[PDB]
Amino acid sequence: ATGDERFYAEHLMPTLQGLLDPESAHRLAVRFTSLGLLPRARFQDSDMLEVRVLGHKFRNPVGIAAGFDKHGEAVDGLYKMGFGFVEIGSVTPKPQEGNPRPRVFRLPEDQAVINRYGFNSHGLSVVEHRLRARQQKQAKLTEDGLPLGVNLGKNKTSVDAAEDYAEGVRVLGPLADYLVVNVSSPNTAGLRSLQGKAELRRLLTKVLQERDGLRRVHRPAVLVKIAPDLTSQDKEDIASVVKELGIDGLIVTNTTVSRPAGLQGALRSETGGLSGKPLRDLSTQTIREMYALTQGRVPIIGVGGVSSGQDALEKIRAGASLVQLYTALTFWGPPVVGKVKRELEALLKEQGFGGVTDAIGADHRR
Ligand SMILES: Cc1cc2nc3c(=O)[nH]c(=O)nc-3n(C[C@H](O)[C@H](O)[C@H](O)COP(=O)(O)O)c2cc1C
Ligand SMILES: CONC(=O)c1c(C)c(-c2ccc(-c3ccccc3F)cc2)nc2ccc(F)cc12
Ligand SMILES: O=C(O)c1cc(=O)[nH]c(=O)[nH]1
Repeated sequence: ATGDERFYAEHLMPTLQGLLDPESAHRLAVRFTSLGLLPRARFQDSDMLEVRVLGHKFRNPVGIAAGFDKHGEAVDGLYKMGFGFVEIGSVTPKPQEGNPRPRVFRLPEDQAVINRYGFNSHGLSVVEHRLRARQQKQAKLTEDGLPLGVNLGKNKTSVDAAEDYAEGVRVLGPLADYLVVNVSSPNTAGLRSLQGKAELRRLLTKVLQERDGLRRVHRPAVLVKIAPDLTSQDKEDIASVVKELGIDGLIVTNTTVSRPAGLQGALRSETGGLSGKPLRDLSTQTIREMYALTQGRVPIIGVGGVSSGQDALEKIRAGASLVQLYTALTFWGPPVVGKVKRELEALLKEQGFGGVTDAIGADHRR
C-alpha cells in the first residue's frame, strides 16, 4: 500500500468526518473533484483490466456508482481519480429538492452509510446543458475507453412514471453511453413497485421504444438497476422481462432497506438505503442469481460494498462484467480507486486469469 492510501484512511478522511456532517462532506467532495484537486492516481491501467461490453471499451472495470455526482458536475475529476467509467445521477425531469435534512447518516462501526436523499436533482435541462458543454471532450474519453452513464429517476409528484423515464431518454440519452432505469431507490414512494412484472414490461417497452427512436450515433445502451431486497419471484420476473425485451444490462444492486443483524452504528434505525460493507454479500449473491437467470447473456454491473480487489473479483466471478463503488470512497478517499485496481490485477494473476474478461462468471463454470 501507498503512503497516500494510509494518509487518507488514517488521518485525512477521519478528520473531514470529525469536521463535517456527511452531506456537507459529500458537497465538498464534489467541489474538490470538480476542480481536479486530487491526490496523484499512482496506478497505470494495464491491458488485463480492459473490458469490452455494452458496445464500448472500458479501460478498467471500476466505476463510480450513481449518487455521488448526481448533477454531472464532477465527471472529468472522477476520470482523473482513476475510474474506468462514470455514472451520473439520478436525474429527475424537473428540478426537486429531495427530502428534508438530515438525510445522510454515517455508520462508522459498520463501514456503512444510510441515505434518504430522495432524488435531489437539478433536473434534466440543467444536466443536459452541463453535459453539452463537454460533449466532444466526452466523445474523446469514450473513444479512449472511458464511458459515461446517466442514471434516470422520476419526480416525487409525477402521475406517470413511464413518461418521466421517457423524457430522460429523449433528453439525456443522446449524451450518454448508457442509461440506467433506476426502479430501485428506497427513498421515493412506490418506485420499487415498478420492478414487478406487469409494470416493468410496460415501463421498459416505452423506454426502449424511446431509445430506439434516437439517431444511431446517439443511441445509448439501456440498463435496469435493481434492489437487493427483491423476492425470488421478483428476480425471476425481471430476468424474464429483460430477455423478452432485449434490455442491454443490469446494475446489481442499489442500497438495501434491510438492516442486517449485527449493525452496530448508533444510526442503524434511520430510514433509508444502507450501503457499504453490510450490503456486500447480499449484493454479490443477487449478481449470482441474476447471472444464472439470464444464462450469462446479459451484462451485469456489480455494486454494493466494494472496497478491495477481493470484493471486486468476487462480484466479477459471480457474473459482473464491471463493478462500481461509492461508500468505499466516502471512508478511504480517492486512493481507494487505485488500491482496488492494483489488488484486482494481482488477484487475477494469482488465480490464473489472463484478464478481467476471463474471470467474468467463473464461479458458475466450477
Ligand atoms: C449518499 C448516496 C446516494 C445515492 N444516490 C443514488 C442515486 O441517486 N441513484 C442510484 O441509482 N443509486 C444511488 N445510490 C446507490 C449507489 O449507486 C450504490 O448502488 C449503492 O450505494 C451500493 O454501492 P456502495 O456499497 O459501494 O455504496 C446512492 C448511495 C449513497 C450512499
Ligand atoms: C462515512 O463518512 N463519510 C462521509 O461523510 C463522506 C465523505 C468523507 C466524502 C468525501 C469527502 C472528500 C473526498 C475527497 C477528498 C480529497 C479529494 C477529493 C475528494 F472527493 C471524497 C469523499 N464523501 C461523501 C459522499 C457521500 C456521503 F454520504 C458521505 C461522504
Ligand atoms: O436519492 C436517493 O435517496 C437515493 C436513490 C437511489 O437510487 N438509491 C439511494 O440509496 N438513494
